Amino acid sequence: EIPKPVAPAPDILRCAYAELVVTDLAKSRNFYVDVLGLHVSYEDENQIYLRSFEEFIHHNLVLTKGPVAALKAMAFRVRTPEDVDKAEAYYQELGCRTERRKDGFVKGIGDALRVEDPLGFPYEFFFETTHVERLHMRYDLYSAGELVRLDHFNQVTPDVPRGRKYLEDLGFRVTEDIQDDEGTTYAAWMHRKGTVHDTALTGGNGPRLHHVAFSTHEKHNIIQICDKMGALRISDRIERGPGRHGVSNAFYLYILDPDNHRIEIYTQDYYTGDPDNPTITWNVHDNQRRDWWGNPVVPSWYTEASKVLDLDGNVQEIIERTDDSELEVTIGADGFSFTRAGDEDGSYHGQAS
Amino acid sequence: EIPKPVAPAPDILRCAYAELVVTDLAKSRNFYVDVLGLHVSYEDENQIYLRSFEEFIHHNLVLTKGPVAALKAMAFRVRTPEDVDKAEAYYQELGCRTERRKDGFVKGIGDALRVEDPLGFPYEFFFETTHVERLHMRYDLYSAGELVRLDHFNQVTPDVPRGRKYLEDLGFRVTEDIQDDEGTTYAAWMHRKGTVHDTALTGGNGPRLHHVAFSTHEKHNIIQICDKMGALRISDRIERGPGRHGVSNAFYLYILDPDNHRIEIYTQDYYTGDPDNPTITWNVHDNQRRDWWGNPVVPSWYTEASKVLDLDGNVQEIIERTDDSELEVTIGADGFSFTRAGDEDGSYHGQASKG
Amino acid sequence: EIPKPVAPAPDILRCAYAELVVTDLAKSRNFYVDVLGLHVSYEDENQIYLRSFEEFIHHNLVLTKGPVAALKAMAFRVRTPEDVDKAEAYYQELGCRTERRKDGFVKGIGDALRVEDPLGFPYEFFFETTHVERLHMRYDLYSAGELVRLDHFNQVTPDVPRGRKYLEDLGFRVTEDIQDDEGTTYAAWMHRKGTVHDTALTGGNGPRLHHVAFSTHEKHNIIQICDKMGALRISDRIERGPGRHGVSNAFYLYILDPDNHRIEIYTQDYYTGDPDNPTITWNVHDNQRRDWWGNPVVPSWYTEASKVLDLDGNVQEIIERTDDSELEVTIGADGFSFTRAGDEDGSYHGQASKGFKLG
Amino acid sequence: EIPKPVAPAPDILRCAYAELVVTDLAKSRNFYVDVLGLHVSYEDENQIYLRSFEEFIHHNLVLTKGPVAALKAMAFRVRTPEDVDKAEAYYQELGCRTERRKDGFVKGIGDALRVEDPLGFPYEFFFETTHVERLHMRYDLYSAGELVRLDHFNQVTPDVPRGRKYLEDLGFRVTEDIQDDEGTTYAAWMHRKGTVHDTALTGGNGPRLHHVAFSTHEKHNIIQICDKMGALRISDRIERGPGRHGVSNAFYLYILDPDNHRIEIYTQDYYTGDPDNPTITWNVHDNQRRDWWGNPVVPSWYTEASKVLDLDGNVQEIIERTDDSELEVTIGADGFSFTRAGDEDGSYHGQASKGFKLG
Ligand SMILES: [Ca+2]
Ligand SMILES: [Cl-]
Ligand SMILES: [Cl-]
Ligand SMILES: [Cl-]
Ligand SMILES: [Cl-]
Ligand SMILES: [Co+2]
Ligand SMILES: [Co+2]
Ligand SMILES: [Co+2]
Ligand SMILES: [Co+2]
Repeated sequence: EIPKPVAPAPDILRCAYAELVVTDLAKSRNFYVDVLGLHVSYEDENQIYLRSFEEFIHHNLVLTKGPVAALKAMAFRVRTPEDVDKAEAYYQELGCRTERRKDGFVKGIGDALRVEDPLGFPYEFFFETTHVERLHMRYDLYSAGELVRLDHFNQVTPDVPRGRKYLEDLGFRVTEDIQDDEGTTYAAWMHRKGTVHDTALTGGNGPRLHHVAFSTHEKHNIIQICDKMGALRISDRIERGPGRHGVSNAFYLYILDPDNHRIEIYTQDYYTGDPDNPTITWNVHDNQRRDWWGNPVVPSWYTEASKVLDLDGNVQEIIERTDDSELEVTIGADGFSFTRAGDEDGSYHGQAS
Repeated sequence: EIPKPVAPAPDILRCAYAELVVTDLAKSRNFYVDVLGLHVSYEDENQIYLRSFEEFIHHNLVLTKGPVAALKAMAFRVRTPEDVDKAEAYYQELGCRTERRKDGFVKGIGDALRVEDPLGFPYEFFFETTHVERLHMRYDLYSAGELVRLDHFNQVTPDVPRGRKYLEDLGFRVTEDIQDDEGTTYAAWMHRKGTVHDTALTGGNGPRLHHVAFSTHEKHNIIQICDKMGALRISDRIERGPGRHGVSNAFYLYILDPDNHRIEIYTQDYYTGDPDNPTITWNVHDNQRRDWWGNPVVPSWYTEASKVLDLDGNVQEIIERTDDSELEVTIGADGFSFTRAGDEDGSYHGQASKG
Repeated sequence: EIPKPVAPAPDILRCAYAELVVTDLAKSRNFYVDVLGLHVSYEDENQIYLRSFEEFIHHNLVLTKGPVAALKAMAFRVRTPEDVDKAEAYYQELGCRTERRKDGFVKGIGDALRVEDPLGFPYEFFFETTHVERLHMRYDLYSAGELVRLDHFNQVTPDVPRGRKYLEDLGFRVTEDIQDDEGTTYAAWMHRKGTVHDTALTGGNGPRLHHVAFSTHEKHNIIQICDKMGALRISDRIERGPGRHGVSNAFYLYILDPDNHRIEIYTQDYYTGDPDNPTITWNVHDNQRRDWWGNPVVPSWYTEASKVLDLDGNVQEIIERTDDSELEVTIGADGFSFTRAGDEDGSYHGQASKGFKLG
Repeated sequence: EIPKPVAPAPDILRCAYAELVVTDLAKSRNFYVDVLGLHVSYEDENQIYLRSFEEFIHHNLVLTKGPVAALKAMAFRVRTPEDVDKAEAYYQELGCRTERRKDGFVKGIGDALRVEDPLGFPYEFFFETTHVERLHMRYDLYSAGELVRLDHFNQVTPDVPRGRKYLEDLGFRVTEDIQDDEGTTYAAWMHRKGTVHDTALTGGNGPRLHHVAFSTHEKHNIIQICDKMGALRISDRIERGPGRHGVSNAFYLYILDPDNHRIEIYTQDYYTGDPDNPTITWNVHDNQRRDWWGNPVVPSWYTEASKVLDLDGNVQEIIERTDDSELEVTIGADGFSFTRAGDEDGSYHGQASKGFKLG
């Protein structure tokens, strides 16, 4: 019921950066630079611009001081300058509020379009960006926990099929999803760049930003982040993991920044660039779907997420999911999960694993 | 309370092997050989003798068919044949039951002494053992989850200070322990070979065997064991982990064999061979003591453990711990743990960490 | 001098598979299945079809028994069935010999076009392929040296700029290259799928196939391949490495199969999918350009490569390189290389790095 | 030829530290601290005291400014204060020169004995040492290339059996060695702490110090050291490696400090603490004995090593090896090596492996 525009979709290359509003810039800096080791592309007293080890565009993350912590923009790079015009015509046809700035919203981005998308998320589309030193061989700077690329976003929205069709029309291809036999969709993963995803939809009250994910080269780099957080006596900011995912097959960790923005560290998913890439559907009751090793998913992972802003910088009103809750059907009083389909041995009932 | 003998202690080198009684030899073989990739030194219809990738002695694990799953013997190798005579005299002086066989209790071990020790555990001391092909460079056999050495045992016993003193007289050096501010000791780790431990004491009803631990080379080898168990749809046999330990600083995993015998996979602890190796004491309420990342310890890890047999093959009676329970004081209804000492933020009241 | 056709280029997704002719199918099976752990999708007395751990198309490697070991086809998957028609019209405009088979040349591929390309290489274009079980979570099968994807081909050709221009018109984008200060190009890397490359051109007498490359997840997986070859006492089949590449930044190893076909194992290069991805040009005398740690490149790496076949199955005639030789200008008696540009300290004159001369 | 004393040998725990004389303290600091990431326990204008990630004694490496770069002392820790007295009586009975300092030779060491041992090496024995913060869980400091322990020394001496017997009488057990079928020993490895070695003897002119070795946790840590040296454009200081050893089975790398002192990075050898630990003998012509993958050993590895000092601080005179040279018999012009014993295929005659010859 989000209508497909007659205007052609912009050609989206990949997720590129997120602008997060933070309440204490210095404490956010400590987390993203001193703990996590992201690289400074620019900073002043209002903003810090950060990039990953292998990036050549200006930044992957912008931290902006503001009164209420929230996602301000999730940005996708498009293939040509003309694609920003296409994005503008496309969202205007969808009836969405748009704002175009020929010189960008943040430093190091040129001509850019921000929109309040049909799911209430602040999307940005741009092509032009200031190139910086690509640090991919700067092993003199490489951290034991080095974050090497921006991998994806993950959005909480109440109606997953409705959002999925809209992103499919935008050219995103679904690689994996979670469903049940009654026909409810709980989550979907979709891509442009030929990894498992550039964004994903998690069923829940929204719009809220569930997480931003960075990749590492190897699994030991993720381990090191946990080990460092232990040494810094901030292990209470490790929310979930480390683990192996079922969906995506990636090794992963979820941690919480000082404003409780959730960051995923992620590595070693698989190639999805062929247009007939096989789509994998998991049953919501399969206890290996989210953590392959069957470790339980903490309730906060399902219930907590970041606010998102509209184009005026005000928090978007939240719409409550009416479809079945993944939390309730798996770990709630009436929920259940299995290790082996149809086997009570290794099943969990009204209880997590 | 357990007196120090006048007789000299045997010079113990290291933990060497465990004999575990198992109820179904085929299912146990499938776990230890097919799932975990241990190497068969010998087998027949009653027993399977298994060794790790870098071992040269006959075995690190003997699976013996029997009617009740249990630990039958935890064996330590001693430095010389005369040390087996010393062990016998030492345990005689302690008034323990002993049994000595010049040709061994299990295949590939020679002159051996088994004892019912003062804590009710079946200990074996031996020197003589049949050498086998050391597979340490057999990369044609190397598994992505390869188990490379036997590292330690861990014993459940009701009174940790009492056991600790006895193990110290026997020559084990305590490297780390867990205590509280009220005089209670909850666990201790102690060594002969220059790693964090060869055995360890966990406070609880006992004697029971908490686990046997094998090492891997690298952390990714432990991750692969988890990944393989997922692919085999036996992830319900992963009990706890993977994680980083606080105590020992080792990367770890606990899994359960077909008879619920607990196996730890362990890697990358530190050198303890100097005699003034600094001893580390953790507070029982420190939520980074067991898992450094603050992940919760499932109650089964505290409550479940394997039976142990006496020298007649009968199960040892269980004596209940009267000291405070590590489970109850940390994750029970009146339990408590902290992330930072004295900080309410990141503390847990009456429940386990991580929500 | 290869002109840009008026006909549209086919939309190529990625490299997909190679067909290698092998002389002893059993010995080749031992290497690829028993030593390297590739997964069999089909086999019989004549061919063995193999795939990597994360693949869903039918195969990444076909071993075909034949009298003369050679590359028979390097295959690229195209985006749609109609792109096979575009490939056909494109190479016909180029004046190249083509052959179309609606039911494929090898099992598990459908409608396919093979061509003798302007550099003399047998390229295949196809869309249709038989899907197989994607083994990406089959950790019960996973080996300590697991090969997880097909990454690229590497082609030996005498005139690199000529070939580079042709591949650019086909839609490949150059990511890295090696040149000198007086305008000679020694090598170029170029991509479709958003890694450093799907194919690459190495200056030398050609056409010859330099190597086929497979990926691993981690660097330790590459180390294990070496360790296993030592245990199997075939360490003489380790040609070069393991190392860190300069060009591509990937961890690597080169090994030789029973017919001397060269296989590279490769991991952890970077993303190139943005259309203004910065190109990187290295100086040929930079001793960190091929091995970042400065380890010497063995001369066989420069001189030895596989024969390639035409569409009749006959060996393509070799044409000699007339531009300067990378081997000669870096490690030959009149060559040189440097660690730091302009610094005599850490420079090597008339010999390779680390203290060896050429055998 | 070196008699076993009647006096009892001191009980040696392990290698503990080396004192190296360096010519430019700031340049040496840049290598050991900025490049390699060792942790500073103390420094002033004359010395730098350094320790590894998991150490609790004061240091593993003392860098001492002086006019001539050299090993000044290889230090072993003993089990008790009374073992220092035993060391003094033991070496006095061997007829060696000894010097005892109740408050140490270097800061953070207490009562210490230095000796000119029968092979001309400056050994120190001590028990007392200042404990420092053990940084084994300080993951806030941990480097991608972190050196976690001091593992061993390696000594160049002309007569290996002569030195091996003396070290055996001192309590070291030989774990592996290299010999040929004609009675020559080329190298021996020997331990106290239950790893492959605490010291080792390499046949050549001596006394000279071949290297000091530090361990890492994982193989990727050694890879990162290489990668960092590339990024710092000091790849010319990577001498040999990275590799898998045959002898010791450890993953390894050799690098060269500013005064050319050789440092090995090392990981994942095996347990040797049992008294009947099987002793492994490799043949000197086995091309997998030093590098398991068959990579050639550069001539500098055989010919270059650090000077060692006597107790007066003067350089020890070098005695020439008369036994056969490992270089000459393996990679020399009349050399030979094999991949598979008894197989001509994969054998090397008068040259090194993998296409190289002596520079
Ligand atoms: Ca001979
Ligand atoms: Cl998940
Ligand atoms: Cl624990
Ligand atoms: Cl290269
Ligand atoms: Cl060596
Ligand atoms: Co995610
Ligand atoms: Co344990
Ligand atoms: Co290549
Ligand atoms: Co060494």
